[PDB]
Amino acid sequence: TLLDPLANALSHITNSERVGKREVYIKPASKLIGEVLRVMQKYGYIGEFEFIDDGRAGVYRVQLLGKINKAGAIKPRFPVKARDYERWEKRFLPAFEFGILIVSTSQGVMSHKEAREKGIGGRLIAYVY
Amino acid sequence: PGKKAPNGEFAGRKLKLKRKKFRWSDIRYKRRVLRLKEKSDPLEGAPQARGIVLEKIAVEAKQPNSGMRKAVRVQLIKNGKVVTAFCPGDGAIKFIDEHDEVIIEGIGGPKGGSMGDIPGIRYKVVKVNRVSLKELVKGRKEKPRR
Amino acid sequence: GDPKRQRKKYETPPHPWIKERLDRERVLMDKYELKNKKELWKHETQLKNFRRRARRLLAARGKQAEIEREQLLARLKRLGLLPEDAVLDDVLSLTIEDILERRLQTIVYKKGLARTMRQARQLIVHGHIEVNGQIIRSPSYLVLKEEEDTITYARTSPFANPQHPERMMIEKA
Amino acid sequence: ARKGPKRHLKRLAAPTSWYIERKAYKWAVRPRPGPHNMRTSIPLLYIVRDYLGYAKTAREARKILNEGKFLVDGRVRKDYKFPVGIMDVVSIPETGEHYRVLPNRIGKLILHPISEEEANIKPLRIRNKRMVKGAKIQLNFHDGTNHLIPLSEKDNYFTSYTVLMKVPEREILEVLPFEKGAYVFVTQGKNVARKGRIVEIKKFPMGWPDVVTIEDEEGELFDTLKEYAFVVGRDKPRISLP
Amino acid sequence: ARMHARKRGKSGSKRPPRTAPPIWLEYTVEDIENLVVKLRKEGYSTAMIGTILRDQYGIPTVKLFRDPDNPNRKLTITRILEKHGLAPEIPEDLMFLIKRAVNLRKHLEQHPKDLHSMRGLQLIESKIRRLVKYYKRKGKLPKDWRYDPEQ
Amino acid sequence: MKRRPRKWKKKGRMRWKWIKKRIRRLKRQRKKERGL
Amino acid sequence: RDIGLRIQPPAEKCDDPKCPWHGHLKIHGRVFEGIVVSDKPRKTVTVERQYYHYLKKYERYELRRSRIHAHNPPCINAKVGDRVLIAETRPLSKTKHFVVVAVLERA
Amino acid sequence: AIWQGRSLRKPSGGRIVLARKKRKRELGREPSNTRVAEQDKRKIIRTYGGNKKVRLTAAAYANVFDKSGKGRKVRIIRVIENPANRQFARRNIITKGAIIETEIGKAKVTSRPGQDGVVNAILLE
RNA sequence: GGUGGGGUAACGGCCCACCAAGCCGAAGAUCGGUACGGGCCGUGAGAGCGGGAGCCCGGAGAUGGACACUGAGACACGGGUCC
RNA sequence: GAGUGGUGGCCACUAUUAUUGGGCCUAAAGCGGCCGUAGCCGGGCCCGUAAGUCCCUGGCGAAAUCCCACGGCUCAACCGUGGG
RNA sequence: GGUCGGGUCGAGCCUAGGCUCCGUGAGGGGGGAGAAGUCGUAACAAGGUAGCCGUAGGGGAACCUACGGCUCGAUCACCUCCU
Ligand SMILES: [Mg+2]
Ligand SMILES: [Mg+2]
Ligand SMILES: [Mg+2]
Ligand SMILES: [Mg+2]
Ligand SMILES: [Mg+2]
Ligand SMILES: [Mg+2]
Ligand SMILES: [Mg+2]
Ligand SMILES: [Mg+2]
Ligand SMILES: [Mg+2]
Ligand SMILES: [Mg+2]
Ligand SMILES: [Mg+2]
Ligand SMILES: [Mg+2]
Ligand SMILES: [Mg+2]
Ligand SMILES: [Mg+2]
Ligand SMILES: [Mg+2]
Ligand SMILES: [Mg+2]
Ligand SMILES: [Mg+2]
Ligand SMILES: [Mg+2]
Ligand SMILES: [Mg+2]
Ligand SMILES: [Mg+2]
Ligand SMILES: [Mg+2]
Ligand SMILES: [Mg+2]
Ligand SMILES: [Zn+2]
Repeated sequence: TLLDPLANALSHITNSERVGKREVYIKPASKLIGEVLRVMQKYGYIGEFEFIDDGRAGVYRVQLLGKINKAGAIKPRFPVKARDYERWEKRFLPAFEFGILIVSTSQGVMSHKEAREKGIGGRLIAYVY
Repeated sequence: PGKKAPNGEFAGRKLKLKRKKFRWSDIRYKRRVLRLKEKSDPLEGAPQARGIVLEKIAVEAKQPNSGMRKAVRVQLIKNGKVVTAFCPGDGAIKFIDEHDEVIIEGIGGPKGGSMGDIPGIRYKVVKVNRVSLKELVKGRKEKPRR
Repeated sequence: GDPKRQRKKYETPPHPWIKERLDRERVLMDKYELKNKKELWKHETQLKNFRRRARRLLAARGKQAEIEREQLLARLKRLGLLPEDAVLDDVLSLTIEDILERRLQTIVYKKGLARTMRQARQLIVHGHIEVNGQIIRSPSYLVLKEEEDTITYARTSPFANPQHPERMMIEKA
Repeated sequence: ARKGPKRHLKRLAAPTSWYIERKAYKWAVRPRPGPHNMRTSIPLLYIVRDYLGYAKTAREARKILNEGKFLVDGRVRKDYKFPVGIMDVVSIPETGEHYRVLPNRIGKLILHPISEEEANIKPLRIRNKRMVKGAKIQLNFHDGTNHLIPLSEKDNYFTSYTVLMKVPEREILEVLPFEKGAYVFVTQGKNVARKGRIVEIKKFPMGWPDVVTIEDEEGELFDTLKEYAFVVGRDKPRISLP
Repeated sequence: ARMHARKRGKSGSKRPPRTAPPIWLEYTVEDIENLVVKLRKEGYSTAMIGTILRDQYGIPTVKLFRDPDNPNRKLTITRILEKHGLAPEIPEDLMFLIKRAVNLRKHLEQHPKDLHSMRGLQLIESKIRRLVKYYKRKGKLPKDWRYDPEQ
Repeated sequence: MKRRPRKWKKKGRMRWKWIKKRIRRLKRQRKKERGL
Repeated sequence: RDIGLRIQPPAEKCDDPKCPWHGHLKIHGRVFEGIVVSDKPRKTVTVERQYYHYLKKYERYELRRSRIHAHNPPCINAKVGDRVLIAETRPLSKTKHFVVVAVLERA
Repeated sequence: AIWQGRSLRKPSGGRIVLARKKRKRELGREPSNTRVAEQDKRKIIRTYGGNKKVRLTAAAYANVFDKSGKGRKVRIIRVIENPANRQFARRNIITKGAIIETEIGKAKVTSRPGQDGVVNAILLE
């Protein structure tokens, strides 16, 4: 059965970009998927996106631009401290400032660069580069 | 086969038990922890041992080699067990006599065992009546008491 | 547990017989007249340790990291291996030849107190060289920049006489 | 100790507040029981031999002590094992010098020079207080000593107050209360040897100790345990401190 | 997929997303409650009442009106029946499954060698026990309630 | 017995079915003598 | 009355000398919260508390449980299934070193 | 002889293997079975740290107290009952909690005669 | 586990008298194997894997098994008793 | 190179124990098939709590041992004073 | 300090019962190397009766036969189903 809406969305996006699709539909929507999409848009990995209302949990329509090498969820959602980001960067990223780790903090969802500037930790939930 | 399991955040106990269970399939780990080598070693964990020669023999080399390898039967002082030991060198068997005492050590093959074209022999002679056998075979020294 | 054991200050090669490394090290040994491989290896290790400290300090941040960062630079310029306006990245361009040029044997030969490297080694070992008023008999001693120019013949040495036969032959070069 | 009290002390296991070379010898002086505790004092031999340098060996340090040349809180001390601790006064009259024993910024004991006049007074923090036979009050101080007061005075003394005492006569001359606006000097912990004024006091249930907030001169606020805060003045220090 | 047979059938209803009742529907809430009560008194299941209301009276589901009592929720057939005291004592799906199991057990008393049908009884009783666990968790069944075929 | 399908291959060995029969014949003799 | 806990006293009184509210028993040390899982012995209960332990090599957690035997005063009379607060005390039997001081949520 | 150190059993029921000899500071002593007699008899025990205990072995008198705070020294007739042990009353053994009969009536003992050396009782109405 | 005592420097099934049926266990009881614990030490890019004689802190023992006297402190390696 | 060889042990080599990070059609390896208990893993929205989790600050985790700068033995090994 | 009575604790010793371990041991049984003393030719090509799995019976020995199964089976003719 379905266990993880966010993992399905990111695997779907990475499959679609590899064959040159220009847009995708993320079928079970949720607020967390929306926050992740906002962060992805801020750094230029996707274009415009919009919420579409069924009678169900909603749908997201997303525009792709061919700027994603890879994107995926992080399971389990490891806790991380405010001065410990480097080893996770070496685990998931290809060079010292290449890409973003997406972090859930008690101040919201944000990239690991913004959280490191604020001086806070949180829970890792995704990577994109 | 699906995804490797368990991956969950709160599944530490099962993951640890899985790793412990399949570690017993590694023969290196099992032999060390159960101390199997110690249970059957005639040298009792030592790097060298002393014994008394009971007779001289010769062992045929394995195919497709040909030749006779000279060895001795040795009774160890510490526990009385009898083992076969090789005598390295050209003409080395002539420096050995019955009732002489020797010092033996491992022959140096794979897995701490035998080597070359003589399986079945695990040891080699290093000293004879407390004189280095290598010297005797070369010269430079004489075997005492005739 | 176990009490402390004193450990070697140099590292050995991972494989004893590699042709290219053997050729390179033979050239260095001939040029600087070192006595054995371990001596050379000692200096190599010193260099490695410097680089390992720079690699760790580049990827660090905080308050103790800065103090360590400036201490590394200060020590390197005190030994004379970097100029006064160098930065941390310059640590990564140091070569083994930079360190060997700081040996007291090399510096005694460079200043013109001996005619050959071998003669400089014998002068050091026999006690004919003073460094800032002190006699030192170790040819591998690394000379600080602040004392480099106060390096002369010992005031009690036979060579501290411009009419000595062996000194005139040294001066003829 | 399999069967009895320990009487020896290895150098490597000596207290961390002493200035002592820990690898030069095998043994250190095991201090005698006395006024302070082990963490806040040091044997007198290390003051005579190691700190001041008036003697080179233990044998001639003992001859100096036996002739009566050193005074601690106004009294002659001859025992080379005698513990000398926080806020004591060390006096040498044949040379005319006086010191107060105080902890460092790193927690180590040092000697602070003082005037001859200030050497007559010792501040004592009130550690405990009790009723005693005849219905009188006994005050128990931080250095282990005791004093008696009549029942009519019971409202002028409470725990954590400081009393300035004239030594060696042991006569009270001033009581300094523990309250907001008082001047304090920290004696233990991470913020040791810092000083300032009291801002707030906090308490907790089930016997956890109480904590104080202190403002320093440059205007910074820091916390410490209440029992680590030693009152030394009203709004200015009454003793000389570094 | 199907709980036991692992098939992946997809047939079902496709409800459009809407908030209000359509303009062409003239019935009010009171008429709808009266119709629901009348049909229940005629002896129909809750699923059957909705089928009749859709097919014959042109009423797409009663879950298009707000509850006149509680504005926090919409109307359902079971809620309407509860408001009048005609709601089922046992949940209907459990009741239908139990009824299927009783008929099958007397068939098996006369056909002891019909093993393929016996596995069907085993699967049905697995479904019944799943449902009783859920309903006891929610409080719709008493804590002492037990399922016993000999009853 | 446990399954070892590699033993059924014929290169350099006799047929496993008859090896199995021989093993079972040997095990019967041991069990009879264990009863006496 | 207060015993340093900061919690309301029980409804009625008792005569147990081992009661911290109405007798001579003193409490000092740790205070734990838990669930009763047994009440068969006279004036004794078993209290269980759950916690997570971190496994460094596997960077994951496992669940562990701590079981403690505590004295049950008659004025409180805790039963199986409810949440209790317990406080450390001087040895009372071979296995009993705590006392129940309050029921937080009756089962 | 009499050891008061630790149980040789775990609460699970498993056995414990001792890892050291018995220490002197862990030992007990024989109980004092304080009897009723015509004359008194007590002894003095040197205890840990060089302290003392007064152990009463035979008692002839008691100090009897009322609810008003007045005490009287009277002689003991016998032990009527003792809930500590089922046969102490037959043997006239006195402990804390025993019921004794005196010339002024029954009383309940409030002292520990094996530890304190005297018999103190409260008069029962 | 409870109630009433004894004993101890002191709390305690530490030991007794009386009343109950409790207590531990597949999240591994019980039993068996091996072993003094820690600070630390060897190795490896790290994650890890292996060891824990020598120095410091804690524990235990004085041919094996039992038991006492003196003393603030011992059931005492250069003190006492039995086998 | 005043050392250099032999024998035995542990780590590495080894992603031949695999959390990071391995395999199971034909090479070692998916229970003959299925139902289900504990455990692990679990769909969307709103309100509350604050156990997990993150940040700040009090009290602790002896010394020796480890890293850095400076100083004392000719330099070093070693030893001291400060920072970690 | 000797002698006697009573209570209680107790290493050791004796007898019997049950398990456990090391040392020899007549006789019996397969396993591994050696190199050939011997009888046959079962597997590899359609290996000259395709091979193999499960169960059962028979035979100097590899093996043979019966029922159900697999292709990890060659050749020719015909038929069926696809691209
Ligand atoms: Mg050790
Ligand atoms: Mg001793
Ligand atoms: Mg307290
Ligand atoms: Mg008592
Ligand atoms: Mg041992
Ligand atoms: Mg260990
Ligand atoms: Mg030793
Ligand atoms: Mg001996
Ligand atoms: Mg593999
Ligand atoms: Mg296979
Ligand atoms: Mg299968
Ligand atoms: Mg299932
Ligand atoms: Mg969810
Ligand atoms: Mg918290
Ligand atoms: Mg430390
Ligand atoms: Mg110097
Ligand atoms: Mg230096
Ligand atoms: Mg040092
Ligand atoms: Mg054939
Ligand atoms: Mg044929
Ligand atoms: Mg054939
Ligand atoms: Mg036949
Ligand atoms: Zn109560």
